[PDB]
Amino acid sequence: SGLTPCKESKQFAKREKQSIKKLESSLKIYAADSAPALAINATIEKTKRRFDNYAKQGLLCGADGLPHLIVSGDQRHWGEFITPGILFLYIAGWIGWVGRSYLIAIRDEKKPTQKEIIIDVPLASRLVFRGFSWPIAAYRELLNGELVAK
Amino acid sequence: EVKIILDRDPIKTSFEQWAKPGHFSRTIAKGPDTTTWIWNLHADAHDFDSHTSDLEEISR
Amino acid sequence: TPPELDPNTPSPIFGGSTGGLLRKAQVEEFYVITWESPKEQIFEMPTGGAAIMREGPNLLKLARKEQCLALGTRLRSKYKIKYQFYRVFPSGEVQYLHPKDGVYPEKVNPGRQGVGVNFRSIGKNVSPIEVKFTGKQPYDL
Amino acid sequence: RDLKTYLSVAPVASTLWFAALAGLLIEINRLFPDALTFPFF
Amino acid sequence: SHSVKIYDTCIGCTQCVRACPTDVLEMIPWGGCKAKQIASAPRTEDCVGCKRCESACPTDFLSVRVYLWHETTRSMGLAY
Amino acid sequence: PPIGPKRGAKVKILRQESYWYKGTGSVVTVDQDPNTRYPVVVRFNKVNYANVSTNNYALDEVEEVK
Ligand code: CLA
Ligand code: CLA
Ligand code: CLA
Ligand SMILES: CCCCCCCCCCCCCCCCCC(=O)OC[C@H](CO[C@@H]1O[C@H](CO)[C@H](O)[C@H](O)[C@H]1O)OC(=O)CCCCCCCCCCCCCCCCC
Ligand SMILES: CC1=C(/C=C/C(C)=C/C=C/C(C)=C/C=C/C=C(C)/C=C/C=C(C)/C=C/C2=C(C)CCCC2(C)C)C(C)(C)CCC1
Ligand SMILES: CC1=C(/C=C/C(C)=C/C=C/C(C)=C/C=C/C=C(C)/C=C/C=C(C)/C=C/C2=C(C)CCCC2(C)C)C(C)(C)CCC1
Ligand SMILES: CC1=C(/C=C/C(C)=C/C=C/C(C)=C\C=C\C=C(C)\C=C\C=C(C)\C=C\C2=C(C)CCCC2(C)C)C(C)(C)CCC1
Ligand code: SF4
Ligand code: SF4
Repeated sequence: SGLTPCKESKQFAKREKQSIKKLESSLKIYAADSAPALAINATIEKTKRRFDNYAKQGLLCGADGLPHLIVSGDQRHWGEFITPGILFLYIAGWIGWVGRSYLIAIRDEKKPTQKEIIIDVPLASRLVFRGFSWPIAAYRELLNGELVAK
Repeated sequence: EVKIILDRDPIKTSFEQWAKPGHFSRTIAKGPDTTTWIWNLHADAHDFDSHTSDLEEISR
Repeated sequence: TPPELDPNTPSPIFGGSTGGLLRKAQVEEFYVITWESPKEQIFEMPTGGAAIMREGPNLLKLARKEQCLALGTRLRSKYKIKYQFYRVFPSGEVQYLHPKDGVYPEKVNPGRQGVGVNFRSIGKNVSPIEVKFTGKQPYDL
Repeated sequence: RDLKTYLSVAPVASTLWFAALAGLLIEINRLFPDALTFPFF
Repeated sequence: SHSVKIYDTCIGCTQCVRACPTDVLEMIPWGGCKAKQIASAPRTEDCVGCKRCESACPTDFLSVRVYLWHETTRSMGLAY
Repeated sequence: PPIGPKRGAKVKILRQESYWYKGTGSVVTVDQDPNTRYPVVVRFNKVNYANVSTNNYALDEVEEVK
């Protein structure tokens, strides 16, 4: 954390300033009441909103003038890494768990490959929401998690 | 000889064969056992003279 | 049974090809394949393009043998024909190669004796270290 | 047509799936752009 | 020349003998399978090493193996 | 008595060099003939590199499994 918060970084302010002037420059050729003008003014308003949020959410900045992320585990920045991540692992786990629920449903059947190239959508729709409680995979792990043959 | 317009009447129209991947080839219409099946399906898709040996069918 | 012998028999009609024999035939070896044709027919030459079979006995000289079997195999199917091929050498000695035992190799014959067969099949062979320094090789066993 | 349903759910199932995903992702961004962090906690 | 071996795992299908481009293998009487025949490599001097034989064996593991060895004119497939 | 594993029985391969090595498969038949090195033909649900689903094995090359 050898950095300075973005709220109080001159370089971070110079970037917002320089960016807006560039978009405003383009604003000149199109005159006022105009489609491009409204499009550029919308980018400018989207630009201000962006920088505003970064400062607002206490993100440090580097001498470069750009925010940098802390992933150490520090509590002030869970938003930077840890919070989104857990969110990921939830979804990743969801997808994988549902995907594995399908293969087991498919495995003891006729031609199993037939449903791997042509999806059983009724079956899939039945199993998709099981991923919602996928971290109760843990309780499968206490018993039938993985194969004993290997 | 005399040149003229020659045609034949309806020769089938159904979604039945859409539901059956690799129908055009007798080897590959049985379905996949390995992932090689999938690649072969796209590589022999336009090989018409590999599908049948009748010149009339290939031409059509 | 004794193999057939030859040779003074005519050869097929061809125009000339670049795939023909070379110095190897002159100083190392060359091969001859012979067959009996029922009709005067046209066939694809392994070395070249197209040649005409001559009705009756036929004689063809090819380099390498594989060329001999490739043509011969084609002769067996396609048209039904009986063929044989020999290895010439340069001195003049000749050597009967195929079939070599009456019958073709696909068909089991009682005269034949096995060569290079390991009765402990499988990949039950020993590790290379075991034969290390012993001229042997694991498969040879 | 059973069969038509059958053409579907092939790798057309992938594109229908990913097109839906792309749409959802795009709308989210249109709604919440330039997000470098999760700021709700 | 190359080295070619056969194993009692052979079932006498005879496919390799049919596959070989240079007449290396042949079948001989045996009593280890229902076909009562087994492959043999009596002419490994004419082999080229293309492994068409191996490519045609249905045993779980090949019952005919080709160990590429010392190179000769015959094995190098040279017409010159 | 009859020679090998029952017909319905599923077995575990012990070939090592077999594709379906530490896996299982069901026996189809057993050649009743002595002198036959490898009887006990077996078939597998999944195909090997050579696209074949069946192979013969020695008696000591299979373990009955339940
Ligand atoms: C290299 C060659 C190769 C090839 C060609 C394949 C090919 C395939 N693999 Mg294999 N795989 C490979 C190597 C390969 N794999 C290797 C090396 C491994 C590691 C050992 C694996 C491990 C593996 C696993 C574990 C799985 C596969 C699966 C698959 C199949 C997925 C098909 C698919 O995505 O449809 C589409 C998939 C979707 C999820 C689309 C979503 C469909 C939803 C659920 C229903 C439809 C909703 C609808 C469309 C949306 C509505 C919106 C609309 C109204 C707008 C496909 C046949 C999967 C399979 O078998 O399929 C079931 C499977 O689970 N592979
Ligand atoms: C126009 C003719 C046509 C074309 C272009 C294709 C093309 C394809 N086929 Mg299909 N096929 C066809 C006819 C065709 N097929 C017919 C008539 C049949 C039945 C006989 C089949 C049966 C068939 C099977 C069984 C399979 C294919 C598969 C495939 C895919 C190969 C795997 C791959 O791309 O990797 C990666 C796959 C993807 C990237 C999925 C996404 C594909 C869509 C088109 C992109 C989505 C766009 C996205 C929303 C925006 C861009 C996002 C960006 C980040 C990429 C490829 C997309 C394989 C497959 O798709 O595996 C899942 C497969 O298993 N085909
Ligand atoms: C008049 C134009 C024409 C026509 C009608 C054909 C027709 C045919 N060709 Mg020929 N070919 C052509 C031009 C043509 N070719 C040219 C210009 C070349 C030089 C490259 C070739 C080289 C060629 C080879 C080497 C082969 C053929 C073969 C074939 C036959 C089967 C091919 C097939 O199934 O399609 C299948 C189609 C695909 C699998 C699509 C693959 C996608 C390509 C490879 C990449 C496309 C990328 C795209 C351009 C941009 C990227 C987008 C991406 C990110 C989504 C078929 C008779 C095959 C044959 O055996 O003949 C009997 C064969 O092996 N062609
Ligand atoms: C397939 C189709 C069908 C499936 C769909 C079914 C599911 C339907 C669910 C849809 C519901 C939508 C939920 C809406 C959620 C709100 C979205 C939102 O909040 O906007 C995104 C929001 C932020 O949004 C912000 O909100 C602010 C609040 O007022 C303002 O609105 C700002 O405009 C906006 O930007 O939060 C985020 O999650 C973005 C955080 C990004 C996290 C990135 C950090 C990771 C980068 C670093 C980590 C590196 C990792 C690499 C590791 C390897 C390193 C070696
Ligand atoms: C946006 C966002 C998010 C999300 C996330 C997610 C949800 C995801 C995902 C994703 C996914 C789900 C993915 C994927 C992918 C995959 C891939 C990309 C692959 C592949 C492949 C490959 C490439 C392979 C290859 C191979 C093979 C196959 C075999 C062997 C060899 C090799 C390796 C070659 C979050 C919130 C978190 C954060 C922020 C925002
Ligand atoms: C028409 C036609 C044609 C063509 C067409 C074309 C050319 C096309 C295209 C197309 C395309 C080319 C497309 C596309 C698309 C894309 C998309 C739709 C996207 C996306 C995505 C996303 C959603 C993203 C995501 C993300 C983010 C942002 C965050 C994190 C990371 C990631 C990356 C994941 C032709 C001529 C052939 C002919 C026929 C007809
Ligand atoms: C804390 C933290 C950190 C560090 C960390 C670490 C270092 C850790 C770790 C880690 C580890 C060391 C881990 C491990 C593991 C393991 C294992 C062993 C696994 C497994 C698994 C499984 C079995 C799964 C399965 C599944 C599921 C569950 C879901 C989906 C489907 C599937 C199947 C995929 C950092 C500083 C970066 C950041 C802050 C926070
Ligand atoms: S091909 Fe394989 S199995 Fe068939 S005979 Fe020759 S060796 Fe025995
Ligand atoms: S390798 Fe080619 S040449 Fe040598 S034996 Fe097997 S098939 Fe005949």
